[PDB]
Amino acid sequence: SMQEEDTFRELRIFLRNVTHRLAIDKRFRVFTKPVDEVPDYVTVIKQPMDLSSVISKIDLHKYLTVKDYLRDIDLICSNALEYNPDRDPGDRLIRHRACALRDTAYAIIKEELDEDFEQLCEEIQESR
Repeated sequence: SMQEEDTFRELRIFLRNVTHRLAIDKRFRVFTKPVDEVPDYVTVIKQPMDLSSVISKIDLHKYLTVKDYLRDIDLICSNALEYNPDRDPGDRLIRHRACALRDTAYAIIKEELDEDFEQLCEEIQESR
């Protein structure tokens, strides 16, 4: 219905704003674009994810719930932890930023998304 289309549009507006706030944070610059510089990334990481790809998926109407969105934020983080497992400072820096990206996204949603709004999104989606 029109009421349901309005609900998903509000979700997209919310998700674009959260993603923009993550993307302009200097700590998260490494997560803003997809990974020639890294020859072994394409074979190690089966499902690359980054914040520019997340924005594209919002605009393609691929997220109908905040859980769908957070699954892709979690994938950005989990990819980073798996590709950077060593004790070297370069690896530890990216792991710290990846965990901060995940923690920041969850904290923004916890503080700013009404749980009744997320519940409405789920109930529309489970009906489809």
